[PDB]
Amino acid sequence: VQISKKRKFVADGIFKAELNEFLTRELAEDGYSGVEVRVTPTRTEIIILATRTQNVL
Amino acid sequence: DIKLFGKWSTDDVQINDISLQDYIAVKEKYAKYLPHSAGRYAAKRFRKAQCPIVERLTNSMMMHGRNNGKKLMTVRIVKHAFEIIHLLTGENPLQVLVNAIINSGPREDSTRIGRAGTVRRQAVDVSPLRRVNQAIWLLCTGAREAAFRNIKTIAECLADELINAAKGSSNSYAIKKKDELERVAKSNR
Amino acid sequence: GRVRTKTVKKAARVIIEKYYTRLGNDFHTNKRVCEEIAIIPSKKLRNKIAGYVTHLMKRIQRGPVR
Amino acid sequence: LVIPEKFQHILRVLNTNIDGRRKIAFAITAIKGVGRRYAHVVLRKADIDLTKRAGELTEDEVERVITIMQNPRQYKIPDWFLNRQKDVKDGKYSQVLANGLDNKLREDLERLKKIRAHRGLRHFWGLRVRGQHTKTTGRR
Amino acid sequence: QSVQVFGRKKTATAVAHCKRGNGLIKVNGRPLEMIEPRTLQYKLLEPVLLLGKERFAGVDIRVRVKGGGHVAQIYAIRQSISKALVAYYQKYVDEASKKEIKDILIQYDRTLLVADPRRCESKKFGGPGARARYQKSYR
Amino acid sequence: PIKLARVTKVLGRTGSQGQCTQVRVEFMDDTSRSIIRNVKGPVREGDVLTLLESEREA
Amino acid sequence: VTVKDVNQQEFVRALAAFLKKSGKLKVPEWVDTVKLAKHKELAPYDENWFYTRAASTARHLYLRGGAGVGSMTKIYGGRQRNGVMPSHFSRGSKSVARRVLQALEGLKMVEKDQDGGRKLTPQGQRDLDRIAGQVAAAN
Amino acid sequence: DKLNNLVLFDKATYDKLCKEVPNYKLITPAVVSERLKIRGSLARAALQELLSKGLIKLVSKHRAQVIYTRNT
Amino acid sequence: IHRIRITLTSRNVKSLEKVCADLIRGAKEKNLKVKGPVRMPTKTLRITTRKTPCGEGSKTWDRFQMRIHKRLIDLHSPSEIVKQITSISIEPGVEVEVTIA
RNA sequence: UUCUUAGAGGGACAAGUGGCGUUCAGCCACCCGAGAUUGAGCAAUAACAGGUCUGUGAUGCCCUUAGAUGUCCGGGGCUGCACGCGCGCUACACUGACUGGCUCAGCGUGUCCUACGCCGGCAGGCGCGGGUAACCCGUUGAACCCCAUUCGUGAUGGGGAUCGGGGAUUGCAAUUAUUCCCCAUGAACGAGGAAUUCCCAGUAAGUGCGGGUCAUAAGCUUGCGUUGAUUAAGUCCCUGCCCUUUGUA
Repeated sequence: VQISKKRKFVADGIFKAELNEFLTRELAEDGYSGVEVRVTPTRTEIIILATRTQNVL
Repeated sequence: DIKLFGKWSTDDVQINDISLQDYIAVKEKYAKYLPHSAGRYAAKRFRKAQCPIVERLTNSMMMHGRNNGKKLMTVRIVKHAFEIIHLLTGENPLQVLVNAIINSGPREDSTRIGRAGTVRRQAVDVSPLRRVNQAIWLLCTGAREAAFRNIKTIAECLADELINAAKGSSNSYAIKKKDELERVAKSNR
Repeated sequence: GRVRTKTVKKAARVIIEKYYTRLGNDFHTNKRVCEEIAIIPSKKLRNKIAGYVTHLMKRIQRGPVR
Repeated sequence: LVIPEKFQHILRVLNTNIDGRRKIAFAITAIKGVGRRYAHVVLRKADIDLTKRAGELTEDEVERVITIMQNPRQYKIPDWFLNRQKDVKDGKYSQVLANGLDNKLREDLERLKKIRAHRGLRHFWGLRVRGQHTKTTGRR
Repeated sequence: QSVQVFGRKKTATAVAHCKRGNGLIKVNGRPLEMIEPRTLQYKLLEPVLLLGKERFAGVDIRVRVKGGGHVAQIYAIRQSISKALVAYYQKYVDEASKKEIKDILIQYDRTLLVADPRRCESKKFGGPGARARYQKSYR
Repeated sequence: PIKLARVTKVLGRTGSQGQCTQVRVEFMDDTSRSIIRNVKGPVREGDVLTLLESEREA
Repeated sequence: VTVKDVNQQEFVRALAAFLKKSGKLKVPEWVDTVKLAKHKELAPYDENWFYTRAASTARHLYLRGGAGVGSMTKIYGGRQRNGVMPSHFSRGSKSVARRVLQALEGLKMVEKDQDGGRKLTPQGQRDLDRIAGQVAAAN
Repeated sequence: DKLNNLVLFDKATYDKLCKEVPNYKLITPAVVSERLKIRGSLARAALQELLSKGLIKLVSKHRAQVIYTRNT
Repeated sequence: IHRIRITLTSRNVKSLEKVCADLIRGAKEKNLKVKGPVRMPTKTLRITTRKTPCGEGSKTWDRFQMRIHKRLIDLHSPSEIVKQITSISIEPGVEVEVTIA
């Protein structure tokens, strides 16, 4: 069964927030600037913007 | 033609004093079927001068905590009061109302110049609007207060008050208070 | 009360001394030309400038504005 | 409307002084153990006209009102109206009137004080027994 | 052959449908005289008394009211009726007749044609209402 | 001798809390008779006062 | 002449008088004892309240269709006064509404809906519109 | 002070009502109860009975205020 | 091919209006029967909480709004064409849900 | 597509007219108009030895660390009452209570919101449906108010505190009574001394409804409509504020 539009848009909000908090505490040393999440039913992509990518790879 | 409650005419009514002749609205072009207008007459200054005097009465009727927004009932209180007035005296109630407001208005008031605790007042003149304001306020407080805890209803109490006030009877609360305010102005001068 | 700020004043002035020949006395024409003339941030700001431009264009005929 | 010929000014029923002046339905509320609800149903069940003033009731009518007030169960008054529904001792349904209600109350208070139940102790000390805050309020 | 206009007061809305006929006057399928707040019955009779029944002769209006409260509905319906008539006497009669109606209606009370714009003001934290604040105790 | 007076101009607002207002009044019985008076409540040009004491000053 | 064309106050009294005169309305055993809601302090004064309630119920069901026991409980709701606690909206008695609808079903005036609620029967619509006829005729 | 008003009519008040009420400028439950020292219910009942006979006219009926008057 | 509907839901208005307009003009040029944007009531999520962590201040309150704008576009077109027209239109900050019958 | 939802774009600028203004910035009045001041959010520089380590896996020192200040399980307490203060709710009635009839909302929430049918006076008990929601609850048949009835200045059919019995719902568990219902009991209170708060128009106030707490749940706060005023368009007198002169130990 599927959840409401209201709960769904909230859930995506918490997902974004928690992912950011995790990424900050992990990649702080490699100057993690921000994240961008695009979602497709085939596969959802997460794009990390950081100062020195050579290191975070 | 236009008649108040479709049964009281506004042509046979007559104003006495010229001072209030442009500060009591009830006339040809201010003739309304009901007091209830729901206008913006308290929007800016000197706009309530153009409010029908019957509306000013029924507005100043719904005063104390329990009847603050109970206009629909003050309109029927004024309707019953007007019928009682006509039954008692015989002539147009609007004339009795105008006569009551003409008599009840204090002509010379007292203003506070000095310190708090001590009493020191200068006697001053009263504006025609302020005369109309205090007259209505005093009439309603007299009605209200007189009928608070006794059997006679607000309608016949308001009628009794306006009968007394219109013919300048000492029994009227509004006349007593006017007399006292002018006597205090007379005491100061 | 309502006083025209340095922003609308400065803008209105430079508009006059650039496009004097384009403007006239009518508010709505000045309002419409002010859109084409300047890249302006919002409608209110444009309305206020158009209004004060109208106000200046009145007194320019009366005498030379400083 | 009409002049009363024998207006019984004071009624002496169930060791109580009933004022005939008040209307019968509210007149009998003066009896302890009878409210503005139980009085109504009692009169309706005896099919008396409630409009009548308490002073102008005949001997048989007031005697019927007494006997129907004493034994309600016989006259099809429901179980959920009775003041005493399940009596702690004998476990029967009854309506207790003035002297009976006072006696039953002091007996129930005595019964609670006998066993040393919290409510009994809170009653014996003259405190609240429904678990209100007794700090800020409830003075004297 | 017909026109349809709305009268609005606070959150009350009364839509009057005006067509040709035998001077029929119905609001939510009920006559004006049978409207519940009878104390203000005259407020509904305002537009028909001011103009006169003769103008309503060749006009059937059907009013439907939704939202608001009782007196707000009364002001919505009494506004809607007058706006419907002037709209009909604009579209299917000379402009002179519309002016001859409009001037009388405006001259009596401007509320009959122009809507009272004010609405119930938003409430703020720190008080019970929109302006009033809770009691502030020093010691 | 209770006599009426027209209000021509409002001079200014006076009193400890500006509760009063100072006005120059032209009488009704005499055309050209100006006097300065202090009056309680709201006033404007044209308003007529009923002066009980017509000799005092402000 | 229709129910909407007459006064809705007098109509109920007329219909109640008709429902009394019929003498085939199954009144419960507990009419003399029971209140009419959670929030009423006393029993209703009038002895024939069931007939007035039945009349009211029929009139409500005439005005709109698909009204269940819950809706009828929502109709005859009022203001519960809670002593020192502030007053809240309380609903009517479910049993009285159910027994009234059962009793009116008994007359074949109202029948159950395929959708789920209860609608007035053509026999009902006849009776109600007839009562309106003579209520109008009495002026 | 305490107002001991009469629940039911006595002969001295009842004959006084049937003679004198019938002709007052204003007719109502309040003034009748006040003047004759009657209870509110009996005074309200008396006016209804006088209207049934047809000595007094009903001017306007309402919940709060019922106004009566003499004829001619 | 029967009655596919497309539910576009977003928090931004501009992006939602742009993408929905593109889907419409993309469908219109192919000569397909399209029922236009059905704008439903905007869902406003309100949270009102005290500003302070501790609770000593003048009892100030934040007012957090969250807007949800929902558009319905309806097509009478084959599923093969519906799949590719729904496939081409992707945007970060809009959710699309397609339903048939 | 008028009403309903809501995207784009229009619309108001002291623009037009008349006065007053070193004819400058601008001010007051008036016409035409839906409107000629709508209500908020955001808010600098420089500081409080302001509050919070009991929001945190934000945190330095210190105190304890295995008969612990860790953690968990049973109880009890946080509510304990000769008294003094601070927000409040219900009232003191007749412009009012009670009984019946009539007729209108808006914000917004539901994986727990609830229609419909049956049984019980009522709280509620069963059965079977709709809704992850402009779809079902719901045309959100709300209360004051409106129209009839009874009451009659009586601590009264005002007021419902305190107390006795019963009968239900949560929950593992209800006693120091969780809420809820019924019958009974019927206290102070007749408008409040010195003192003192809040407020300018859809405002004050009356009046209900939804959200947050929420297994059970509003006398609280946070929102929403509904009915809807009196008085003022001013002043620096009180209490403070901003700028400028001075005076200072």
